[PDB]
Amino acid sequence: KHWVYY
Amino acid sequence: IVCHTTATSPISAVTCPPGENLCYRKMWCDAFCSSRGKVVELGCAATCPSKKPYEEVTCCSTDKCNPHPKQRPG
Repeated sequence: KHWVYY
Repeated sequence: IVCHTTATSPISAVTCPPGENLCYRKMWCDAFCSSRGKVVELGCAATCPSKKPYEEVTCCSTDKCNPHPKQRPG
């Protein structure tokens, strides 16, 4: 459970 | 794993309950190779193998280390 950041 | 944790954190120094003994910087595209963005997935990781889906992975131990952007020499 981890997020993409741009 | 107290680095650039995106496990319920905006790129924040949190020891992630989701994941293992590595700090991420799992980065690739880079214009998201279409209409502009930098796909950096910050995944608390077990190992970064030589034989990987070829992305620029700063697979660090702990203590901040490995941020989102292009880790580019000045």
